[PDB]
Amino acid sequence: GIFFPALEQNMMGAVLINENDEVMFFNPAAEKLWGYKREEVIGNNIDMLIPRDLRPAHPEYIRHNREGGKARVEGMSRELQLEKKDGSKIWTRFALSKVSAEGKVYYLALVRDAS
Amino acid sequence: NAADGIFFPALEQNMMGAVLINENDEVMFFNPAAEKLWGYKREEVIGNNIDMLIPRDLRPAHPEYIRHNREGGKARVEGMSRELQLEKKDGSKIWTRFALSKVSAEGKVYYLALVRDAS
Ligand code: HEM
Ligand code: HEM
Repeated sequence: GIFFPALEQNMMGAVLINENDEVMFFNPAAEKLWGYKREEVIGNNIDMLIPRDLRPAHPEYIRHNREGGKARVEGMSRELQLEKKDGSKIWTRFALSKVSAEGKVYYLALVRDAS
Repeated sequence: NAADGIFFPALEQNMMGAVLINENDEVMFFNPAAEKLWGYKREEVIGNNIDMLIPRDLRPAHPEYIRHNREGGKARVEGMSRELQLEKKDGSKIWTRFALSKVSAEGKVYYLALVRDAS
């Protein structure tokens, strides 16, 4: 269809995760933001895409959002610091969305450069 | 068909509005997030031209913006992200944040504008 090509060729990065926080999607816009190729990210946990200073705390924020039930995600509204592979940091804007797909809970983070 | 997958429900249940148009400038997609931004139902937008979602003061210039990008090619390069004044159905105006993209599929050209509230 036109839905896979739309997110794949989106100017905004697109990081979909499944029920176990495993990255199932990582388009070329997200490859330039994070400095990771899609081969390095797919299958592994979300941990790598989270900054190292926020690594310990972030898994509890995802788990709490799943048990809540709420459709609309109110978190990650203002500018946040994305960390790349090489360690350098750029400012960004996340548009996080809960996605009821395949009888499970997902999360799509649409990211852009807000430098 | 597409609702059984993961990519349709990603854009359909996205917090950002999602307006897709095909090669003939006809809106083939209009999720519930875009229904609240524009004040239009999905039935009022699907099948109709793109100029209905453009503000009336920007209607003279917008058909020539789309036409130029189609003739350009440029080995494909999405476009841009900026803040644009959206005009609703009732006539009121809110400021937003578009994120226009260019998506080649089946040898045709489409455009997905991801919108959110910037007020
Ligand atoms: C640049 C990398 C990221 C950073 C720095 C980051 C940072 C944060 C922070 C600080 C919070 C807690 C604060 C708040 O409510 O805003 C949060 C919440 C959350 N994040 Fe992340 N995040 C990143 C990437 C992601 C990705 C890729 C996903 C999944 C696609 C994700 C999913 C979530 C979820 C589900 C919450 C819970 C929000 C809520 O309870 O409403 N994050 N993030
Ligand atoms: C709130 C309604 C909209 C407004 C006010 C608006 C405004 C504009 C403006 C001002 C430009 C010129 C580019 C610039 O000066 O930055 C433009 C270009 C363009 N617009 Fe719209 N737009 C709207 C909705 C849409 C939608 C929904 C689509 C299709 C999904 C679309 C497709 C395009 C395309 C393909 C271009 C050419 C980009 C370029 O090469 O400059 N517009 N629009």
